[PDB]
Amino acid sequence: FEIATTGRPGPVLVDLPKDVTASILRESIPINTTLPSAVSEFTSEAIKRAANILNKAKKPIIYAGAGILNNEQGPKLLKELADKANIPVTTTLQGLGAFDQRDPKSLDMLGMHGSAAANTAIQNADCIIALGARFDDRVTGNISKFAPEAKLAASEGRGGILHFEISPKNINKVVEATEAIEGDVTANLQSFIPLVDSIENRPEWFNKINEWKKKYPY
Amino acid sequence: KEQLMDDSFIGLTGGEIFHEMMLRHKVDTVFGYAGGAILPVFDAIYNSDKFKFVLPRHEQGAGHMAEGYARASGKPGVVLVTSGPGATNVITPMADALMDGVPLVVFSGQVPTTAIGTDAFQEADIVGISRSCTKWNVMVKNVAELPRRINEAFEIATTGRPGPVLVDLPKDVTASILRESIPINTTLPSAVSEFTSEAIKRAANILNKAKKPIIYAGAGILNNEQGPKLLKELADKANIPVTTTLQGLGAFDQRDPKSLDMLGMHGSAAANTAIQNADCIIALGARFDDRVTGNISKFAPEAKLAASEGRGGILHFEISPKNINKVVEATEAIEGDVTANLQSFIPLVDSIENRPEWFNKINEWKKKYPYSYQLETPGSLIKPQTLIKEISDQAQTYNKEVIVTTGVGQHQMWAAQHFTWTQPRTMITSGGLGTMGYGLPAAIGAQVAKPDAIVIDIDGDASFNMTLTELSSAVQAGAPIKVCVLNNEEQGMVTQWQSLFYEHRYSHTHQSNPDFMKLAESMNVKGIRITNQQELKSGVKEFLDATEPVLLEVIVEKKVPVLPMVPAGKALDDFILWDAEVEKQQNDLRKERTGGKY
Amino acid sequence: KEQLMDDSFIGLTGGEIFHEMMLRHKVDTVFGYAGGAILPVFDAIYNSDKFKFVLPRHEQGAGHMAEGYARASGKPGVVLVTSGPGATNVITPMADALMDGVPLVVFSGQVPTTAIGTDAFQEADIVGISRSCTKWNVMVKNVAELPRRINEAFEIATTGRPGPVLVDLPKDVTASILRESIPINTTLPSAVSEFTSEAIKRAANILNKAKKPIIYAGAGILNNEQGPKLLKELADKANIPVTTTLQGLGAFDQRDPKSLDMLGMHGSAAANTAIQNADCIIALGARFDDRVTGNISKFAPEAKLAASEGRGGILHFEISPKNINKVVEATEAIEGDVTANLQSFIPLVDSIENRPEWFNKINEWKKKYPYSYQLETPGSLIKPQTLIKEISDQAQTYNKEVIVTTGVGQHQMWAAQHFTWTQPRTMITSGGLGTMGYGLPAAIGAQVAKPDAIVIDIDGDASFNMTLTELSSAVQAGAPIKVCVLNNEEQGMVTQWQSLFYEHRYSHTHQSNPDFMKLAESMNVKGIRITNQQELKSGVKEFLDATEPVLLEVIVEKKVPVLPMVPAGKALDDFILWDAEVEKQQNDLRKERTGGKY
Ligand SMILES: Cc1cc2nc3c(=O)[nH]c(=O)nc-3n(C[C@H](O)[C@H](O)[C@H](O)COP(=O)(O)OP(=O)(O)OC[C@H]3O[C@@H](n4cnc5c(N)ncnc54)[C@H](O)[C@@H]3O)c2cc1C
Ligand SMILES: Cc1cc2nc3c(=O)[nH]c(=O)nc-3n(C[C@H](O)[C@H](O)[C@H](O)COP(=O)(O)OP(=O)(O)OC[C@H]3O[C@@H](n4cnc5c(N)ncnc54)[C@H](O)[C@@H]3O)c2cc1C
Ligand SMILES: Cc1cc2nc3c(=O)[nH]c(=O)nc-3n(C[C@H](O)[C@H](O)[C@H](O)COP(=O)(O)OP(=O)(O)OC[C@H]3O[C@@H](n4cnc5c(N)ncnc54)[C@H](O)[C@@H]3O)c2cc1C
Ligand SMILES: Cc1ncc(Cn2c(C)c(CCOP(=O)(O)OP(=O)(O)O)sc2=O)c(N)n1
Ligand SMILES: Cc1ncc(Cn2c(C)c(CCOP(=O)(O)OP(=O)(O)O)sc2=O)c(N)n1
Ligand SMILES: COC(=O)c1ccccc1S(=O)(=O)NC(=O)Nc1nc(C)cc(C)n1
Ligand SMILES: COC(=O)c1ccccc1S(=O)(=O)NC(=O)Nc1nc(C)cc(C)n1
Ligand SMILES: [K+]
Ligand SMILES: [K+]
Ligand SMILES: [Mg+2]
Ligand SMILES: [Mg+2]
Repeated sequence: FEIATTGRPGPVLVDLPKDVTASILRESIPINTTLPSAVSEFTSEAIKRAANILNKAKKPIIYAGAGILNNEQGPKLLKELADKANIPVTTTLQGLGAFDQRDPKSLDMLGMHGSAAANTAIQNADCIIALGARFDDRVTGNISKFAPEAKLAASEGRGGILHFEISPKNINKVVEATEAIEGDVTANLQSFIPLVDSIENRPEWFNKINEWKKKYPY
Repeated sequence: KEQLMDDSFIGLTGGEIFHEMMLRHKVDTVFGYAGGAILPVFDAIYNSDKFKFVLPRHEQGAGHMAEGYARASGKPGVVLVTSGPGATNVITPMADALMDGVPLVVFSGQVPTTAIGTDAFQEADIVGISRSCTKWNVMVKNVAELPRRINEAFEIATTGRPGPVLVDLPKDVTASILRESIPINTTLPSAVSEFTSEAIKRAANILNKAKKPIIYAGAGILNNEQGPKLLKELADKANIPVTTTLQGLGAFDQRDPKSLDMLGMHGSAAANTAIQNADCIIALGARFDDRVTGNISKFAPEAKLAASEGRGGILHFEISPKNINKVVEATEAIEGDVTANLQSFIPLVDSIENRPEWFNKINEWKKKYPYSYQLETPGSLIKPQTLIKEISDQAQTYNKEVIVTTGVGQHQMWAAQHFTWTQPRTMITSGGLGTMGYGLPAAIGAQVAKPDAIVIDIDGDASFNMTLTELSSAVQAGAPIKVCVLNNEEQGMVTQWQSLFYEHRYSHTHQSNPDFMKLAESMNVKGIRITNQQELKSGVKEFLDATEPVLLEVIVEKKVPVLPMVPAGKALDDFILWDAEVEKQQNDLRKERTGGKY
Repeated sequence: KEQLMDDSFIGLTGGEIFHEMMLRHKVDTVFGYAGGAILPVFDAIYNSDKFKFVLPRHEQGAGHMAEGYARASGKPGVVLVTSGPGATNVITPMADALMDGVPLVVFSGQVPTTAIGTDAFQEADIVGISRSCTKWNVMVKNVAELPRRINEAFEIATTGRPGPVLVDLPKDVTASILRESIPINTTLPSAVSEFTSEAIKRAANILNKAKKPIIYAGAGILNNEQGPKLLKELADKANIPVTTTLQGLGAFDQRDPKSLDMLGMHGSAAANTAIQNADCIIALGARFDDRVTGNISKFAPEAKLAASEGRGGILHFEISPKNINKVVEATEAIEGDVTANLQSFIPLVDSIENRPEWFNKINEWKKKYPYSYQLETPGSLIKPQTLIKEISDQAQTYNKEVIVTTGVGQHQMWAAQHFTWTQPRTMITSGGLGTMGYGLPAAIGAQVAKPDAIVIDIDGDASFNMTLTELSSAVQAGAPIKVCVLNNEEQGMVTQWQSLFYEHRYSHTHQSNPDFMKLAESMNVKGIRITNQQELKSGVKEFLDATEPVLLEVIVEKKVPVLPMVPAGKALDDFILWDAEVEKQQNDLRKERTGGKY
């Protein structure tokens, strides 16, 4: 139960021999086995650096996935970040419902069969905030051609990819993260958001986004 | 909740937690070798006065030392090595320990978790590689679970059939500091079933019918201090002859009239004859290895007949279910620790005063089947059999325990045959895997375990060559081991098979030897060389009288077969025996075929 | 049908078929050690005049010898060992060969098929154990498929990225006789894609835009005879500076003005600076190992910027898809043999006469970043850096090829730094796994491959201790290797890290050494000891002038760090440089902390 529900959740199997389940316990066992069950300095610095990067961004976008759903406060904090820094939000297939699609900031689903508005936005963003999503090949398109503007921004020290991910295996697996924030995305968002500058308007960026949404309906 | 959680380790590094857990597991000796990945652990144990650290020259040395330590002491042997080549170098000792049931706990450094799976610097997939030669292994993924994994390692290594385990320690884990409380049960080290009780009663009834019983005792009886005592009690009560495996040597006092000595391929023909004719075989902590059974379909004909007629059979006292009914069908299987089960078994066994006919046969067999061989002749080299006898006789006269380790080959078999074995855990030899090079490091480990014992490594020249660098390790560790190299200038065991099966075609079985006396001198070890018969006695005395590490080289006769021998595919009582005339004819044939070269 | 089947092997044993297939694969050397399970093969190769057999003292020796042979010759190194411990003893060399891309074909004896899975005598699950450290392995299950498996082994070992393979040979298979015809294709050994062609054209266009190109060349360029030639042709045509990995040393003539020497953790600060500032990186047969890249996220900032701006980036010529985009994203990946692809690449590359600004910077960097160190002072010990220079200078004056092998540690890095590398396959060192003990057996293997070469093993004292028994093997094989032991009486590389990161707490990093001169004498090897500055020149000359196996011991300064150094986690251009005053302060601090002990 512990392994199944911690880190990235997943399946576990327990094999039960018939003679074991039929047998009777004849001895005492450690009482800790009869019962079910701070942020690192390194991650804290990563978060501060990530905040500074976002505070420079002129064309940010949130790329949110299933990971944000693994905490009850997930969607709430996603919305709080998007509202505070004025950021458009796109989600994966598995992230659908994490963000209210009736919100003007919603770019709908991205990917192979996602909105062309969302796909255009992520290809032109200078800062990508990846929240509990693993850059699957249904989402990225041609990997070498993925997120050109964010990669340029990273190289020029004015943006890049900020990856909030709980599983080390999925950090820098597909694309290089400019800053990797390891751990539960929701918990790390609580530390992240107060370091993020509040922003009232992004006239040019949201002008483009509204234009794209207009020309790319389903 | 506060009662069940422990915060006493908070603030410590993984390395420091390792150190503390060694203490709690009563580890008094660690064998190891440093390296980059394991540095946080080595920093933690820096100048520790809580255990002795033993440094080899090679990690294989550390492994075999820890094995020797484990078998001499009955404690787990602890190994501490670095990542990559440090870890892969312990693979042979791990496989060795698995085959011989040796409790080995190997701690291997590993590259940081962030670098695993990238083909990193000095990264080996040691968990993958060591999977087939460990009871269990694991990679610690965070410092909070490190005490638990250490507990599990020691528990698994020392319970059931003892064996090796490996714990992989990522550098960033051992360097990291515990910031959270952990379950207090993880900070601390650690009735007979109705079914087994009935098996024991049935087994007793079977033995009480037997007219020709025999005890077949192995290494398992040595895994309890009362083992040999209860073995003797059973043998005395029911009046039963006792034979042992190579690994069981010392479990039974061979000076006892009931002793049938060692059985098997190179065991006593008396023992082999007895087991083939017994109507009840009591297997005590032995696994019916193929060196022991001979042709399996032809093994124990009388016991199988007795079983079918409900008047005997095979009674197998075995702790590991995997080895029950693996090779031969047990008439009754008694699962669990053999010593504990013997306590329940013996009071159900009828006391017996005499077995006139059975022991008449056994005494006749012992009389006609001694370990005969061709004695020295005027001008001849020392016979290796005679050398072993000399060492055995002289060693017994000291008021100290005598522990023997060996290499692998003819010298090993001759050591088994011609020593008189009387005490438990005094034969420390590689039997299952049969690793050449085992002798010297095992001796060092045994000597560290038993500082007051005389420790003798009966070694072959080829075997000794494999790991001779560890001589410097003995000196640095202050272990006054006694190495005797039987120098026949050949890989004798292989040449024996080449003589017998390949018409004296000795294919690459003669390695060149260094000057062993100059070698010993270079290693700061005392050197003794015995070259002729007239130096044997005084040379061996100087060897045993030495109070420092000492290397004895003895020039012995070449191309001499180990006999008796049960060739592969033959029944256990279908043996080759020593014959003076046959040996001479063999010498002539070998001389002609090799043009006088051998 | 008769045309497609072959009956010419009918009547032969598996062993004899093995012998024939070695011939057909042009095997001229086998490294191995006998044992029970592999006897049918050894009987078959008995007194063969078709190849040279080399007998070590330990199977690890055989493995590392075969590696040294393979890297000197460009042929696969063939190993022949027995079951159990014979096979498990080759695990470290196999893992070593995998990490360094060495074509190793290991043949291991195995217990009869009838005994497999019974925990038989000397049975190891070597197929299971060696799975993670071989490209491929297999157990031959009948003699009819033996030629096929041998073909597959050699093919897999030598194609793609070269690496080790293991073939398990059950005793009853090799002893059995082929009674049936087999497909004649199994009795015999063995265009660029549209996609790659376009990649090459795109890569050429990218390079033709570059203002600050650099070539990053590795071991892959050595796997084709024309490799170094085409590397030079590219560098000359487009006027490009060249840096190499440790394993690429010798691929480019370091006397060339375009040479930036070695890059990486202990590479030239000039090379490290250049790659961090280059706008186009041409990776030729190199895998971006973590010893080379430094902090990966901070690696090659200018090339990544150039890529994003469409005016440069990383051009990766790599044969193994697994190593493409594994560590860093390639701007263009050119899959296949680098040498073959260079033939298509170069004619598309614009010829360039001058790069004034770029080469001005490079010359400035080379000037300010030599391999500086603290020179000898009156009465001081010989500096290890000076020793390497002396050997390099004197060795170059003979009219023979000079091949260098090393152990692992500081001596290895100093060898890399201070030799002048000019010829392909002259640096034979354990880089990926980093196996101590590699130096001596590798030298023997290289010497057998190249009988007319001067072969020098630059070894550490701790490393040499691991496998020093193989000195007798060199003598028996008639291999006049030259071993130089840099005796600093310490595990120097580890003490460097303990000095730097663990406040001079030297935890078990000082093994006791034997008397190396008496050792050499015991091994029937010439011995030379250099103890002071005044003996350096004449001692090294005697060392190189020797026409027999020779061991040179040199007493060198202790507690001297290898510099430059890029510490773990730091950017490649964030280096520690040698400074005379800092070294003195370090000496004072070390002296105080250790109470004058070190
Ligand atoms: C026919 C078809 C077409 C498809 N096309 C598309 C498409 O066009 N667009 C699209 O989006 N998908 C598409 N997919 C689905 C796609 O294959 C993936 O399943 C999906 O994109 C994955 O979304 P995800 O990364 O959000 O969820 P996941 O695959 O579950 O990844 C979640 C990531 O967040 C991490 N994480 C989990 N919990 C936490 C936590 N508490 N804190 C931090 N991190 C955490 C996980 O480790 C993981 O790395 C398609 C599927 C099919 C069958
Ligand atoms: C060249 C050579 C020749 C050899 N020839 C011979 C020979 O002629 N004769 C010979 O005897 N050996 C010979 N061997 C050794 C042989 O291969 C085996 O190693 C040996 O026979 C095994 O003895 P064993 O069964 O007593 O010990 P093990 O192999 O350790 O088996 C012990 C058994 O007892 C069980 N056990 C362990 N602990 C307990 C416990 N507490 N309670 C109950 N059961 C327990 C174990 O699970 C195991 O099943 C030779 C070896 C070599 C290298
Ligand atoms: C103590 C120590 C310190 C070290 N520090 C350094 C250092 O400072 N600098 C340094 O360079 N090394 C250092 N190393 C060595 C380092 O760990 C690696 O072994 C080395 O850098 C690898 O070099 P390589 O990539 O050229 O060779 P390899 O590891 O063999 O990689 C060769 C690459 O080329 C590919 N390839 C092979 N054949 C072909 C072909 N025909 N065509 C195309 N591609 C091919 C291979 O698939 C592989 O991807 C150190 C080692 C030790 C023990
Ligand atoms: C590491 C290893 N390699 C090979 C073998 C096979 N082998 C070999 C080569 C033996 C010959 C032993 O030679 P020795 O000199 O050490 O002893 P004897 O001459 O007394 O037989 S015994 C034996 O089983 C082995 N057991 N272990
Ligand atoms: C078999 C093995 N064990 C441990 C290590 C770890 N290790 C150790 C213990 C080194 C010290 C080398 O000592 P040396 O005397 O051979 O060379 P230097 O003193 O010149 O460094 S270097 C190194 O990487 C290793 N590389 N290989
Ligand atoms: C063992 O390597 C790794 O574990 C390792 C492997 C890959 C990445 C990072 C590391 S590390 O940074 O965590 N440790 C070292 O690099 N140790 C080390 N390296 C050298 C060259 C010499 C010595 C004494 N130690
Ligand atoms: C290696 O063992 C097996 O392969 C082996 C293993 C299990 C069963 C049968 C065999 S075997 O019959 O086919 N070969 C041998 O028994 N060889 C052998 N044994 C000794 C004791 C000494 C020497 C030199 N060779
Ligand atoms: K005896
Ligand atoms: K150089
Ligand atoms: Mg011998
Ligand atoms: Mg040294």
